[PDB]
Amino acid sequence: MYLKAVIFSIADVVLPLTSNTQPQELKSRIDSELRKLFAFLSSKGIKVIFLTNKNRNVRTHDGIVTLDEYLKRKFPESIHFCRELDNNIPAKQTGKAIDFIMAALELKRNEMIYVGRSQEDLQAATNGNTLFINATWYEPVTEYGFQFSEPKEIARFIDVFCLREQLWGWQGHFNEDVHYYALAPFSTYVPLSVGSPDFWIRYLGASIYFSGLSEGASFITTYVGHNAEDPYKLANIMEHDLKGLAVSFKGKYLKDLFLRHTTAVNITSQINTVNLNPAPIKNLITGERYTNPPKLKGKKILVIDDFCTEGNAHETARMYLKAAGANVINISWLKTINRDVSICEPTRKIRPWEANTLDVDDINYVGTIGYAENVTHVLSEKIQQYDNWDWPQ
Ligand SMILES: [Cl-]
Repeated sequence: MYLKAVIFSIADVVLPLTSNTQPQELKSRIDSELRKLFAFLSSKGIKVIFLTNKNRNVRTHDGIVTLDEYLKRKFPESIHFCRELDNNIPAKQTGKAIDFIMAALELKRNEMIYVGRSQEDLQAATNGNTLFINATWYEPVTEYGFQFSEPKEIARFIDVFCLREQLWGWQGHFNEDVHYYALAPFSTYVPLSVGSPDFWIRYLGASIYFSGLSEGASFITTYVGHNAEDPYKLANIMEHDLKGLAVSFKGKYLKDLFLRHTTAVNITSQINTVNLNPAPIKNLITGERYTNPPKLKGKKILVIDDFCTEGNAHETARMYLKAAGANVINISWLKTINRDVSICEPTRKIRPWEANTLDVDDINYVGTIGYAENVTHVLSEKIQQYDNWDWPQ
């Protein structure tokens, strides 16, 4: 119900462009795997679209053909929007080609995703605010993650994360500025070991995008561990993939927006040990840091953490980001079952870019986002299905 069409670009996706010397076995393999992918999408009622600029000629064993008759011969269950053949199609890098497809097929923006590799296609999808699916089977990418190394991975992403009705296992709201989402419920019997980076970034990407949560998001960030001596264990493992998801949302990932200045249950323990970094890394390739604090006023920011139990961590993140004027979304991989989230607001003013020390009495507990009333009416099974996924019959 969420995904209704997949747009495919050509360059280094359907046909290798950058390098004419791809292994000859590879191109035939990719052609075979792409037929499986398109038949899979057809099997689910999902439309296959090719979006191209030129009806270029394609060297074949039999001779040269046009791109149109190449695609219709090799992948007949398809819709070819070729700008050279139809002046009504706008230039793709402006993102307006997305709006065209939306109207032509009567589809919403986030009922579509965009498979591509070239920077031109990355622009076309992100300028169109459509989720980018970076295909890297012909041309590798080393700068960031959230990649799809072969067509099968796109089918795995769709089947596992994009077809179910329930994108969030738990979600709740309070006032107008408190918004909590969690992918799956969690329960344990003790006081990456669950899943894998690619599993969690793909889970996040799908649920965030198809629920509509990514609309207007400017920033993605993670929280900090309790240990001042090692506060970025999660961010460090997830950095590569979060960089890629931010590129795909056309947002910016701030790895070190939160500082744990002291090692850290009353929520004061979190508030009194963290603050916003006035100079986080602006250029994750260089390590170049902001010259002035990031402008968070009026900006939507997605705060990602692994576990949400009673909300002490997320509420501290929200408190600091709210004090700096941001609009905050609190997202979690896992929500502990039968534990309520206590929502808090500070009585005294917060200095968000430096350390604060609040009393117990400086906390106003204003409400609760209970568990049983916010569950969407299994993680074990989802990881197994993803880890063991293969083409169906
Ligand atoms: Cl093209």
